[PDB]
Amino acid sequence: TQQPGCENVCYDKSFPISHVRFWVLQIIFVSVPTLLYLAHVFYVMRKEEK
Amino acid sequence: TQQPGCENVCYDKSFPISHVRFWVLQIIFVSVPTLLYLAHVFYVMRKEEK
Repeated sequence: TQQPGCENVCYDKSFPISHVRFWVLQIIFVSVPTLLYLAHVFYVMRKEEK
Repeated sequence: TQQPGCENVCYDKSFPISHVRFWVLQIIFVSVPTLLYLAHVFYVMRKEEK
């Protein structure tokens, strides 16, 4: 097309969110509960020590 | 502007009819009655001859 700004809106509509950033968000969300549990177990060990 | 076709419509709106063509139409319209009268007088002379 020759329409100014058509490429921007068409890319935006085609890709509401990039796949790579979506996957980064997914892996972060998957990892968060594991880190929470690990730190909770660390605090449990701190309780055990005292 | 960068909009395709904007120049065409803007020129069309700015100049509904060119001044030169408008003046040509005006002079033709002014001349027509004179030519009609001249040819009518020519026919009147043809009547006079016969």
